[PDB]
Amino acid sequence: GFPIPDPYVWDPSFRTFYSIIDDEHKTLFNGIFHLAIDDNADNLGELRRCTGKHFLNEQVLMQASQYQFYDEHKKEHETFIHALDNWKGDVKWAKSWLVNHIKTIDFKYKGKI
Amino acid sequence: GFPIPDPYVWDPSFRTFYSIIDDEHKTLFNGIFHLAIDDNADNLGELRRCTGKHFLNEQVLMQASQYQFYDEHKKEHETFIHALDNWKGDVKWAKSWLVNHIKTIDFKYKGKI
Amino acid sequence: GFPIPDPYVWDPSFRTFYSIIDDEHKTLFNGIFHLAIDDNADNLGELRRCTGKHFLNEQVLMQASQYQFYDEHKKEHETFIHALDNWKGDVKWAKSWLVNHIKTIDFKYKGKI
Amino acid sequence: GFPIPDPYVWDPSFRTFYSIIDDEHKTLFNGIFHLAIDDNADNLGELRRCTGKHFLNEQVLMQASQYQFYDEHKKEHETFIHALDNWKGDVKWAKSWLVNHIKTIDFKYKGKI
Amino acid sequence: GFPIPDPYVWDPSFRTFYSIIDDEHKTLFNGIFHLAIDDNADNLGELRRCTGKHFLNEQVLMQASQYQFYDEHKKEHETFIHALDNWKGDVKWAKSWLVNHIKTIDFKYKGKI
Amino acid sequence: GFPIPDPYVWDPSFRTFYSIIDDEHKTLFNGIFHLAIDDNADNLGELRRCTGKHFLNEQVLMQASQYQFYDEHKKEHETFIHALDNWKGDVKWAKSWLVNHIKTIDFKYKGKI
Amino acid sequence: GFPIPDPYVWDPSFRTFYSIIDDEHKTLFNGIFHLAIDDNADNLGELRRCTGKHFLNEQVLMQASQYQFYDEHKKEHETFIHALDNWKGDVKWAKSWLVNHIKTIDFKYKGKI
Amino acid sequence: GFPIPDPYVWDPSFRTFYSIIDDEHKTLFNGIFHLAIDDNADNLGELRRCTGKHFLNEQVLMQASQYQFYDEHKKEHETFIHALDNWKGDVKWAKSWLVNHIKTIDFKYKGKI
Ligand SMILES: [Cl-]
Ligand SMILES: [Cl-]
Ligand SMILES: [Cl-]
Ligand SMILES: [Cl-]
Ligand SMILES: [Cl-]
Ligand SMILES: [Cl-]
Ligand SMILES: [Cl-]
Ligand SMILES: [Cl-]
Repeated sequence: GFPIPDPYVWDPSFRTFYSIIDDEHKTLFNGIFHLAIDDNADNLGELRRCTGKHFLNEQVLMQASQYQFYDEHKKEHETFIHALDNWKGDVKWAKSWLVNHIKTIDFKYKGKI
Repeated sequence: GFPIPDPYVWDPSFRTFYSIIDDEHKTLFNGIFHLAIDDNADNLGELRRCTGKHFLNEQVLMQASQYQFYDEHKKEHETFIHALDNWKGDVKWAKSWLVNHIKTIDFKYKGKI
Repeated sequence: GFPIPDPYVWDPSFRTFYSIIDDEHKTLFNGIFHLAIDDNADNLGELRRCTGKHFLNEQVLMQASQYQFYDEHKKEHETFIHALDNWKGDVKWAKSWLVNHIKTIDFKYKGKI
Repeated sequence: GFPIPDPYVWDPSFRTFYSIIDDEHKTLFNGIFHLAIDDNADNLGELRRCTGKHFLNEQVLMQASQYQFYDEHKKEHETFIHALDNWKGDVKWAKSWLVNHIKTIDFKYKGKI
Repeated sequence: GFPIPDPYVWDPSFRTFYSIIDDEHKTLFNGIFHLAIDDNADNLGELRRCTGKHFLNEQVLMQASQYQFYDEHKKEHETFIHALDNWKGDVKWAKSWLVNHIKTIDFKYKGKI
Repeated sequence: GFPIPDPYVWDPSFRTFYSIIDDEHKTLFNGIFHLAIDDNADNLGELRRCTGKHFLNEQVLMQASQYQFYDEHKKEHETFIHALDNWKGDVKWAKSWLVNHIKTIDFKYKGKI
Repeated sequence: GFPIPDPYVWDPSFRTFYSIIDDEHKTLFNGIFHLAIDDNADNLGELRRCTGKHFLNEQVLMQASQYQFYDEHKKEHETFIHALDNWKGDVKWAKSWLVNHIKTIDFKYKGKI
Repeated sequence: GFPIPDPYVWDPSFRTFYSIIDDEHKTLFNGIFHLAIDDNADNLGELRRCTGKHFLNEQVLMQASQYQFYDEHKKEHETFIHALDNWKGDVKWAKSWLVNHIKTIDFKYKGKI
């Protein structure tokens, strides 16, 4: 139930306070931004790379402090990846998925990892 | 059967002689100290992060030398984490758990990792 | 002479083919994007952090293969940092500086680092 | 101007939001805590090690994003190290130095490294 | 169906644009090159080591971005390692296996890792 | 069937040509050397630490090039660790076990890792 | 005085017994191989990248054990880099320089790093 | 003043309580042990590599906590390296130098790094 940024770009309200994580989030917004303009293989691949890399890195930082809610978080990550690997062109869904994942799921680890 | 420090702060008698481990132990004492003053979600979270991170790191150092009693040690770690993840406000228990874990369990790896 | 993206966001034409670098570049465009909306300390600070980090990381990568034109490149980096640290509110110049630095200066290290 | 903690221990108001930094800061408070009780070589050594390590690590993190006020910060660090290396037993000064260094100098790098 | 280089050495048409991967690929060509001249134990071992190392490293980089087609790729890697470990002297097969693997299988991860 | 050095110390005939491995092997001879003079808990602990660490490190290097005979090698390592963790005082057996392990089992990975 | 490989490719007689180094050397031979066929910017770039990286990595390894003849070695590296950066098309000189650098200069660090 | 071990081998009395350091110290005793038997280039080089690496590594550990007596310690290291690089065969001096360096100079950093 959060606003979908237009243009679809990362903004400080999505800040987790983990500099590296925030920078990775910036890439995810950009990847979706282009996918909305030109929904092709190249743009999907850019997003897919940045997404797989971010999710893995974020998982590693969560594991570094044995984050209590890692298991549920990882399943969320898997659902988005699955959606990108069986891409049906729903850019609006992806836009809202990333917004909600960061503000509701990623925010849960604030001060815990 | 060891005395519970008052104020609850790390002291040299808890020294394992592994500088990094000793520095991480200092954070667990500080975490329980505040939890005892204000037993809220923020302080539990600080203790939780430091505890999850310390246990993981300490486990990595033990596995680096294939510590003989790694398994039983890891089981102790799991018990405290589980207690913190199902916190019922028994600070006195946590205070004694940490003191005893370090002096009886952690001290077992002295010179072995 | 290169067109200035509007909205000011990274796009594939800026690709250096170095995954890490391209992702860091996406963060610089986003930094300038918000600076253009609200020219305040927080927005400049975000850009300043990402810029300082990216330039250093890029320099380290260039140094890793003893990049031939490292010195000239470093001097360019210093100028942007200096501008950011003696900020006068010229967002138009910053937008132009980044676009031209990546496409003429960064592109020069393609296949050399 | 800030209150000197009693007992002299780290607390959440000193939070910089960098987990490694906050954890290292906890070790410095503890180091000074014991110095005040027993002003001896061993207690000074513990603080000296934790202080030398923390300052170096924090400096490296500031350098990682080419922190704008690194030089002034480094000069502050050298002043404290110098006092520790030419110790005259002024624990009251040390207690105040650390409190003020974190809240006025360290707090300056928030969101920039 | 690609041409088998003669002499059997790495050339720019095999470029993946990942510097470290391309440099490891150069060692595989050199390995097969000598096995073709003197199909003995020492040359098989040199190739085996560089192949074992490259496949592992490439696999790590693929996992770094959770490469979508990692499983089928690892199965390919396994097939060649299996061949090298039960070596019967079919140099011509090894020559075409490497050429085809890089150009059809490795090329699939371009821009994805 | 190799000679058992007397004094029990590492010598160049044990060289694998991997500087770090050779250095770790030197610690193993020294550990057994003292265990022969004073077969106590401290000396067994020293050897055990260096042994667990060397075996893990050596296993990591073997895995780095997916060493062909890793499995059988690891089984040998486990046998010596098991003997140290269920120590019955057979110093002569440990002396010959190490000498033979390096010269017949470790030597197998020469040029392959 | 050493024979110049033809085709110009690395061979076991150039082995230093350092896995990483030898693998890097293989890239240098391949780089000069193509330069000899087509003396252009891309081929010189590929060799320049690999040469800069190798020389740096080798220097780091030499420094790791504080190699006694590091200075004389570094000077030789600078001479080759200088040549590549002020390229005049003398592929024959480059072929001979690399062969002789490895067999007379690199071989000097055998067993010392 | 300290007794020179015979056989010249590391023993527990030389313990600094830093695992890595202690293991590296074991390689230095072994290096000198063989030099005393056969004072040749191969034995001097083994010791030299080990000594150079140990000294550098120990210096890196000292610097990590900005060890207070780092300069005086580095000067000692250089003294020994110089002797090894201008070797005149005084094994007796070398045996005494290492023993005294560890027990008087190295011991000074106990609990400080
Ligand atoms: Cl995200
Ligand atoms: Cl603990
Ligand atoms: Cl840039
Ligand atoms: Cl501080
Ligand atoms: Cl390949
Ligand atoms: Cl062994
Ligand atoms: Cl070379
Ligand atoms: Cl020493």
